[PDB]
Amino acid sequence: SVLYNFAPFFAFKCYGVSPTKLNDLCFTNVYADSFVIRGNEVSQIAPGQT
Amino acid sequence: PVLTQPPSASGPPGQSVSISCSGSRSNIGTNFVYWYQQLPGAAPKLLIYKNDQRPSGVPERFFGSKSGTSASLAISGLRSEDEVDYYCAAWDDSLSGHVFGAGTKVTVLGQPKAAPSVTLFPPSSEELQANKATLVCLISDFYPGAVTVAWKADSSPVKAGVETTTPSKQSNNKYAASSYLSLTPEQWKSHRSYSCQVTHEGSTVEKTVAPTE
Amino acid sequence: ERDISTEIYQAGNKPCNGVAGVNCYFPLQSYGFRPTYGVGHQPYRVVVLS
Amino acid sequence: ERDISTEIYQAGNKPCNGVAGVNCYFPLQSYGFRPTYGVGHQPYRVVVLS
Amino acid sequence: VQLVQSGAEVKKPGASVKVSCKASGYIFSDYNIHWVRQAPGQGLEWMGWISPDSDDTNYAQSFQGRVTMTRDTSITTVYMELSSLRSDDTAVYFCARSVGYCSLNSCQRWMWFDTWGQGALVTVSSASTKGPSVFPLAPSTAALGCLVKDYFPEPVTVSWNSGALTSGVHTFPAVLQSSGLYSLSSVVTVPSSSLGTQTYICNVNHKPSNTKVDKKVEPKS
Repeated sequence: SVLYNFAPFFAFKCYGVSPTKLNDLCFTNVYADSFVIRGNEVSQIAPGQT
Repeated sequence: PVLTQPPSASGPPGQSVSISCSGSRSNIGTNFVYWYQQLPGAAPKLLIYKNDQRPSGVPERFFGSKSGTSASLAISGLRSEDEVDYYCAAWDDSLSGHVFGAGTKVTVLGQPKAAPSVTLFPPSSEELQANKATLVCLISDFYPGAVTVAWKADSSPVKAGVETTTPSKQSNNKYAASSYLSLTPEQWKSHRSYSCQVTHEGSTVEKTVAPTE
Repeated sequence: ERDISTEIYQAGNKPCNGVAGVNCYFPLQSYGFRPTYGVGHQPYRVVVLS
Repeated sequence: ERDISTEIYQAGNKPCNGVAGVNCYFPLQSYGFRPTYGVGHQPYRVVVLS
Repeated sequence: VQLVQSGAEVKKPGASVKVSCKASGYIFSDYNIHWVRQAPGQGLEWMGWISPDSDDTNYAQSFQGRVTMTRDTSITTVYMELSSLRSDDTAVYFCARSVGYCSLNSCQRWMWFDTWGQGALVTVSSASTKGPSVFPLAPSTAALGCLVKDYFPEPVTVSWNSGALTSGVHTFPAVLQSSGLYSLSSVVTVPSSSLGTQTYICNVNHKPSNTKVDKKVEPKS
């Protein structure tokens, strides 16, 4: 819920597990990292794309 | 109905120019919006499809995006080929038909004011022998188009069936207009003088031609 | 059951009744059927019989 | 995985271990943060979850 | 690939035009042709799309019976009939080769137009039928023009003395009036060395009429 009270995002485009059922799907390990890059290559952060 | 676009979203070179594509609730917001490229006086072509990628031969610098009710296209840097037209196309379920843009022209930051050269040409002797008198006068080499043509025949300004056209574009980035009439010969012989009034910015240029020249 | 859905399914907190793109997607996606694909990506026509 | 660079990248056959040249450019290129470019050219804050 | 088609000239309203965007350079079993006119100044008016396998065609909500699309297999073209033409949609028609084949009305979400063929200038208004007429223009250095009146169909080819002596020609637009006729003009920027000693000849060649006319300038002072 902390990933939603920070205004409408620019793009929530992602491919994977749906975020609506992550409250009950317990996981083993998870890592996070952030960076700043040009907006012409932000839609190119996706699995299976160069 | 038709999509809402600015008439002329121009921009000086050296920075970025942004153009918006705003439609309606069912036009843009539930269907993917498109961007098309058209050369001046030529067939159009696709510019962005699906708002995230581009075809081969399209430069990487060009980029588009969507927000939920309007579309944004971002470009940076203008050259001699960047005065082309940009259209935005979308589709909806209410009308079940493709709706294009309204038309936006971008220009760089164009000649300054000048003085037109009026060329009053009398009808030839062949025309006067055919029971007619074509009273014509022409202008050339002026920029931009602000000439307000008028008639002053020194006795009475009368207009009937004129042929007046807007200043079009020449091959040397100049303008030229026309104001013709196939007048009766007795009306032209009834006037002892003729000079069409051509005025641009205040510094008017006038030429007169006698009936006997 | 038979379902014919034309509205936008919501996947966040804001009501996606007619607005999509920021956190909600169109539920209908067309199939990618290319003849140059592999054997496992060919359109098979299937009938039921009960 | 991640790699860092201290030496100057070489694009040919030239000794460049701290000196520039016709092909020994720096491995980092200028980007610039100016609020006069486009919306797409504006920087974006992106975070990835693994 | 190419999408070449025939060209129709100006005609009186109350008829039917006929052009055929030929599907050449590709196999015509996996594409669709979308039709849209480009009016000068204002926006685009989209008509519909056809199907190769079938006449399965979808029409717009503005025009229903005034435009009709039919196809053929052996010649591999498309035939249109535009009944009851009006003088308010003078626009050029484009055929576009779009990927994707759909027959339902809920398909238009993932296809786009790749290649746009060159258009056929088509326009609605009445017109004269006879050939042109070249009238001389007296000079006012001094420059003399070449007046052309009542030429149809557009365009025409202008040759100054059949290309033997030309210098500094000028291009002028066509004036607009309610009579339905159009006029053309062309003046040369010649010096005062050739004013009465050497005459200037302007000729206009017209292909539908297959005839030519000549002028005779008579300067006076």
